[PDB]
Amino acid sequence: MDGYKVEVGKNAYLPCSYTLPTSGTLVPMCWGKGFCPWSQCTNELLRTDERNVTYQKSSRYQLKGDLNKGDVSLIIKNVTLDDHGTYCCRIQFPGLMNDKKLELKLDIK
Repeated sequence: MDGYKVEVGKNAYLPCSYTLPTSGTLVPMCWGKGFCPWSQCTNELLRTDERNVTYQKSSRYQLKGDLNKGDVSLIIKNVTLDDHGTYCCRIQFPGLMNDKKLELKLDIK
């Protein structure tokens, strides 16, 4: 997987995006701290549905781009060493095994 390095105390930016059709319904998605599981996300940080965010773990975890344009990039504020590891961005396109699953490594420097 591709890796990111963020200094302690700084904000981690993890990019994730999908093609949203003109006047398209939003595709639900989740961020989790782990490898992408079979269904949804593990260790949920942020979740959306067809309209908007539906779950946010804490104020530290924020969608940094505009989900309404298909930019579902995550910011994690004020990182510590405990924030290191594998992250999953999962875009839940309708239908069996249609999900777009992205895993990124975050390292803390």
